Amino acid sequence: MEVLYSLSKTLKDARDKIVEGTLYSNVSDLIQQFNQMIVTMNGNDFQTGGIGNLPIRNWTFDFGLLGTTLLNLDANYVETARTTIEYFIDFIDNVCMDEMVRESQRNGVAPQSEALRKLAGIKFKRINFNNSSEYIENWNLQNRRQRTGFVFHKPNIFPYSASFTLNRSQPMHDNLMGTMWLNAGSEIQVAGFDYSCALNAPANIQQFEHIVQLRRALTTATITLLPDAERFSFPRVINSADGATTWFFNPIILRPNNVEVEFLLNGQIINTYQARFGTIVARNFDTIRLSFQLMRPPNMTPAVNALFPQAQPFQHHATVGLTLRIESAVCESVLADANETLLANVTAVRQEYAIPVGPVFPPGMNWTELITNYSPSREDNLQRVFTVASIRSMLIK
Amino acid sequence: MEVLYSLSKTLKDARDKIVEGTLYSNVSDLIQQFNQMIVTMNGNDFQTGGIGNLPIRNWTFDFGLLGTTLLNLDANYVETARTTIEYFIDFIDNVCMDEMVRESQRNGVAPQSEALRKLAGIKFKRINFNNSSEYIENWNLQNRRQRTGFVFHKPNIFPYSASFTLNRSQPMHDNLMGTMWLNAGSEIQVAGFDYSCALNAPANIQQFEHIVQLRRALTTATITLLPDAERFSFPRVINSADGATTWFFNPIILRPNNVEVEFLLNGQIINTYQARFGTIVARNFDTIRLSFQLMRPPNMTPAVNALFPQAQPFQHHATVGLTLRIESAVCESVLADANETLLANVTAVRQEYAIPVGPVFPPGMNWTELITNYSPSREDNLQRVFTVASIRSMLIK
Amino acid sequence: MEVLYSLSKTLKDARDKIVEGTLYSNVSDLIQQFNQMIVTMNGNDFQTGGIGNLPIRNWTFDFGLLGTTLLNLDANYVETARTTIEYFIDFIDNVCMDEMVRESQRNGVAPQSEALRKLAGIKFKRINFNNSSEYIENWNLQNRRQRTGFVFHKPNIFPYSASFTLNRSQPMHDNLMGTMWLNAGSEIQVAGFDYSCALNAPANIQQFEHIVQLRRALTTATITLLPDAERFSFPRVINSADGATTWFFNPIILRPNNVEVEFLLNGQIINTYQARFGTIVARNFDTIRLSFQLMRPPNMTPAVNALFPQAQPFQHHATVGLTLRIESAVCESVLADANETLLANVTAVRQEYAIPVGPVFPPGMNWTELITNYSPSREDNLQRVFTVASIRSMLIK
Amino acid sequence: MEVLYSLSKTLKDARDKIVEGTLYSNVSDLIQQFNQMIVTMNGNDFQTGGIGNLPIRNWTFDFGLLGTTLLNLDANYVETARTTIEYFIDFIDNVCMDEMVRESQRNGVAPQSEALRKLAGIKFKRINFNNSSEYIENWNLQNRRQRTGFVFHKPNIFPYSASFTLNRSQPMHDNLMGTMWLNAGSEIQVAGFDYSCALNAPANIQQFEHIVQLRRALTTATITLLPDAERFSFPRVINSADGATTWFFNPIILRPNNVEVEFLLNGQIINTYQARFGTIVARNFDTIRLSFQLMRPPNMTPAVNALFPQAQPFQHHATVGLTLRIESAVCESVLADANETLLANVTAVRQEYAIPVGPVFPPGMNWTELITNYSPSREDNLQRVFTVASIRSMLIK
Amino acid sequence: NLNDNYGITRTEALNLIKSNPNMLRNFINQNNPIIRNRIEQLILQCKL
Repeated sequence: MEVLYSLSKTLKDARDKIVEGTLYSNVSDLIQQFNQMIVTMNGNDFQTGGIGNLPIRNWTFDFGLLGTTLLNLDANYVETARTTIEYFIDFIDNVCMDEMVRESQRNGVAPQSEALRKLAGIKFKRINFNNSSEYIENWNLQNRRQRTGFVFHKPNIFPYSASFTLNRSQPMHDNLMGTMWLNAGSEIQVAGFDYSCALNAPANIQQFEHIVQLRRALTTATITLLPDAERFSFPRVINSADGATTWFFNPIILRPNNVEVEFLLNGQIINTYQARFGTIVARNFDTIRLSFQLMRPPNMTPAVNALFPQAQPFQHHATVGLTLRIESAVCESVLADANETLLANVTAVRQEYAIPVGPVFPPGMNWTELITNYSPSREDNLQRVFTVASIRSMLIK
Repeated sequence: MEVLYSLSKTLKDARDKIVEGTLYSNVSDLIQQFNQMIVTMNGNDFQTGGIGNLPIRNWTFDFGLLGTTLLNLDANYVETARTTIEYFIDFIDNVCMDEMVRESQRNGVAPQSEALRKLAGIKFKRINFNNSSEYIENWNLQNRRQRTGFVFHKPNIFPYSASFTLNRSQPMHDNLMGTMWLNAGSEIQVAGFDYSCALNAPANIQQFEHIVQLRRALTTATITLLPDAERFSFPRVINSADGATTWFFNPIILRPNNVEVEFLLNGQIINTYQARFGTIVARNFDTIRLSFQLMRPPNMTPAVNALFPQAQPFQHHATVGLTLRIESAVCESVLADANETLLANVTAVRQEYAIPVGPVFPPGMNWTELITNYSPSREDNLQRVFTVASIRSMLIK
Repeated sequence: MEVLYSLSKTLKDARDKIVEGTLYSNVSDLIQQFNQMIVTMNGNDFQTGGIGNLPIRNWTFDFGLLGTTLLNLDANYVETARTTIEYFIDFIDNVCMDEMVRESQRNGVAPQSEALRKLAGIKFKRINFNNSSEYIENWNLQNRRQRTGFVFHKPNIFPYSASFTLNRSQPMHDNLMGTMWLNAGSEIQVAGFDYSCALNAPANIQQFEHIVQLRRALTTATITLLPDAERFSFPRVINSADGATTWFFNPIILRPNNVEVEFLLNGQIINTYQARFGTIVARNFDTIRLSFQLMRPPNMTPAVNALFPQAQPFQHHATVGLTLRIESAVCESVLADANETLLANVTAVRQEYAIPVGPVFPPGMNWTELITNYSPSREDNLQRVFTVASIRSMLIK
Repeated sequence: MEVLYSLSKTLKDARDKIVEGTLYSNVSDLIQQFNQMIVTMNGNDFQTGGIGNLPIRNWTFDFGLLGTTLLNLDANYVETARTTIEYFIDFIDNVCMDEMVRESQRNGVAPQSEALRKLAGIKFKRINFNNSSEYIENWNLQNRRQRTGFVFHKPNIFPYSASFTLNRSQPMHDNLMGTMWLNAGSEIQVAGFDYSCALNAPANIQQFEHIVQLRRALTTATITLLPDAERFSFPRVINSADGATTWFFNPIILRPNNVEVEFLLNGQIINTYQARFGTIVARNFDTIRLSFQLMRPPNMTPAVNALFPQAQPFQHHATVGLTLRIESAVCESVLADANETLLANVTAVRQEYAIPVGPVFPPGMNWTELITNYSPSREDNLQRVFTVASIRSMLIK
Repeated sequence: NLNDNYGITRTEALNLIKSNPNMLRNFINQNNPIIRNRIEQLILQCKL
């Protein structure tokens, strides 16, 4: 697999550096690398495909070396190099495509794709050129077992989940109290709502708490925290928990007061922020506690007084909310993002050829079900396929 | 780790073959391989332990080679040998304990316990003696990955589970119908029952079914299928499913007629045996679907007639049972047995030193919980510790 | 067949002993044997299959000898070893399957499977390596008789037969007396019942006797004898002898008094035990005579007196039972066990390919019918296929 | 006796390895060993038998050595080798029988059967070949001061005993409380019972306890623990303890709540498991202490209420049980098994020739009374006869 | 069950799949237990 990445790297460098008019001084080491690669790959026969509708393809390499005599590259050199390079790029593209479509319940990180298995032998170890990209670097580290880190922008650590709990319920759903939340992508939108606006609560302060469990610990994460959760701040009709009836939610957005966010790693306090909105940092954390309070206003103009009575109906429904974006983070295990395209590449390659639903992944490689159960076997296989997709992106888009 | 097995094998052969009076032709090759072990283990210092109560101990190797000129072993030869082999066996035993106790979640197959990590190095490749034991050769096949197979006498594949389902129920629990089963070790005892004796069932036939999902598919298994499950053939009182009340039932055992046993592999009907008791065999199966019927007896002696009335009371309750013993099987993944002492050795080594609960294994290695959820990382760690326990049991019984 | 076993043994020992870094002194003899195997099999053509769905295949051998100028084996040696040994293992697997799927009513010992028949020539005796396994050793001894014996753990020598006889009976089945039994696998469970509790028997003692006729003599057997046949100690309703009606059965378990167990060979008593339970032995026995008695208890507490009246009704029926497990034994002929998977392998190989039922074995290798009718031709064919499966299991699992 | 195991080892190896067509390199060292054995045994008059019905036999050896000038074994070679090997096998058989049929109160590990004394002589130490089998391995390790171990599958540690202790009784036997138990083989089956269903018990929870006292310690034992001991879950008519009257027993089986199992070595709690059925482990234990509670169900359907009244009659007796099977264990002292066949072998050899009842073993070698009192001298003699039985079984079956 | 235990030819298997009375009656004439048991099961299912 390191050899596969080296193949992709040398092909990309060849296609970017063997161009008309460039000096040999700029491509001498590249020509040496490419010649070593040619000498190694000559006289071999790889087979690729045979899973799903990805077609069988046989690759045979008999390509002559590249010249090492010209002071300054000219045309003909470029066309010879190119007629080699297109064949090699097609080979590597098909190898990566066939690798991304195979799983393994046991020994995930090891290669699949008998072509790639052959590449993983002792013969092809002389192709090792450079291991510079983030994914190959972390792959090398894990094989060299030690700390790994993937930096993400908007990591979708949070499986999609829209749901609510009620700490006070009636069959008529006239006087409720509780919390609602949407975790999605890198967003937590939580809203604590009371219909009585904390009439009988201790000191007219109603406490709300929401615990979110990341499936993998994030690290050095910039998080933007704002009040007034948007999605739960307008009229709504929500079905009851069992789905029998439906109830009405008619917000009036009080301030969230003395809020408190705790970022926790393995059940202990790692960071705490009280009444501190804007940009914050979570040093290293695996769970989030968002604890806030709906505090009744003691002073009211007649408008607010009419809004919040002491009586039975409770027409308008007090609530507060928090919005929490993970703008960026660092994770030890590979995850999908909004910047990278690796999940898109792997999912597209599976969908294009209609691979049968495999042993380990969920059907369709949907990220919500993939991440809600993110077992170590899935993590191994996911790192493998993501690394292969990143290798492929060096040549094919 | 193959190096560790080779060390165990060569030390065992030294303990066995190097005995007073034996011909030197019997042990020439063994002595040569022993000298290779000594010389290749010279100078390399090892550290073992430091987890739980297992004490940190340091090993250093500076030993002289066993003589070769002697044409017949005598007291001096064997006693110098035994002085060396005692220390070597102690080292191997501590390494095996240490690798048992430690655990990992990613890359479970690879070694832990830096003693074994260093042994996996390339310098210690010249100790590889031969890999003949079933566990070590399955390990070698997995490393060289191919189709591994373990022959298990009475595997405890089934999680412990005693329970029931009521397809007809009411708070008086006076007229019930349903199934009730025990799965334990290698035994499935399943009994369907009905209080009305299929009075109002169509054709006086009450169908019963039971689906038992193994976690790993057993290959070439021999199964003893008998009627009239024992544990569900005596009168007993059972707590309700809710756990509020308790209901009594008084079995009358009946012939289970047109019984069928299907053996499935991912919804793939692989074997079917209809009305055939005694020993049977399954080629390959991951689920067992038992089915049977309670047929009301069309002709009735007055005793049985009074026993089964058409009115409501139903003071005796008709039942039909089945008993399924997996006497032997072949499984790709490692499992505990009634014939093997690997789980016991690993658990004893963990308990004797009171290792803290790992990130992977369940607390105390309770087999029921370990096998209820038997994910591939857990399987990999289980195979590693089982193979280390085979290596240890070769010497320290 | 000795040649076939020698092939399997040398391939197994090659796969095990020829590993990286092993001294050539460890494997010199094995390499010599392997080279003899190569030279003997070289320049030949075998054909395997053509029955059922087992498809025809053709094997051709042109392999080079393994090197010998190496003091310590390295990786590049084991790769040539792979390329040879994998092909050889596949060839052996298909030969063994082909031999298992065939039959012959006459001269069944001589090999079927023209591939194996060719292997049984004169050019291939030079491959004979060593016949260490129990099955191959007994094959040699039987083919030139010395006294032989396979040691079996819990051998299923009985055929599955559960039934009952009534020494006394009525059309209304109010007052019965007789015996019931279940012989299954290595378990005999026999319960003699009397509905009058031996009220009118001579001296209030009723005598029960059960005869079990082994299909083949067992030697040095270990037998666990206990009282209280489990299967016949709960209420039942049983279809009558004619099948017209069903009769109720309601045990009350008295102990069996002066129980005698006689192990006989060819009509003469070899062993006899009286009131002995727990483990016992049977030297060399072909039949078991279990005699026991139902003695009406002289002194009777009010409860038991209420149980047993002197009038006809007899709501409760006295019974006394025995259980008998042949834990292990030694049989001159071959039988299935609970520790060995030979029968499972044979049946699975026949089932996967759907072989037409041949002259000798019953449909689907039904072990119950096969042991019920165990004529010498059937025995010889069974021994052949079992030893072939033993050979196959050394390499394929 | 090491010499005897050496003779048996080399003779089994000769019957195996020396066959037609084998290379001479396959058997060079074995032929050297055989020649050494022949030269040492030539011109030595041995005598065997002379006890019971074992006939006196005289053995003399003048045999030629096995030749070597060939380069691949042929038919004639194996003919002469067979002529020698059959005689030697007969000699070993007779020596083993003679040694098994003897005993000694003083110095039971020393060899009886003067042939074996002569073998123990200084001259014959030249024959000592190797010590590979488990039994001879343990024999050497205990002849020296080391720790031995025998792995057993279902060891019959328990001497057979079925009985009961009544903690409350009276002549009508209409209100009893106590426990019944059957220890047999590797099974414990203990059922506590109470006729009042813990009506008057303190907090309606009757505590039953049963302590089982092994005769020898066990190590790393897998134990299948299940509830609802089967064989005491159905009506019985049990004689009184003294044997005067007979009392009726009529179970209704509850569940044993808060079961606790303590495995104790020397009276200290080595292991403890609470309410954890299924497979468990005991790393070291000389006693097993089971303690379970019959709790009267607080809530109750009318049917169970009818079963259990507050008054005296008590026509149904509430019972709770536990089954505990030692599936596979390890012990420092030899025992009989379900797997091994040494007790049967020695007993058969003794009673075939009708050896007189000796001083140390019981009459007829019944395991129950052999293990009910298992003194050190009896242990030594049992170990000697068992190892010699293994020596015999290496050849003769 | 029937194909696995009693090895059947392509023609007989295809006709049994097609529910051909010719091969069904042929098998009952052979009197094999699997078919006998199934036909008896159906006749029992006709109990009303």
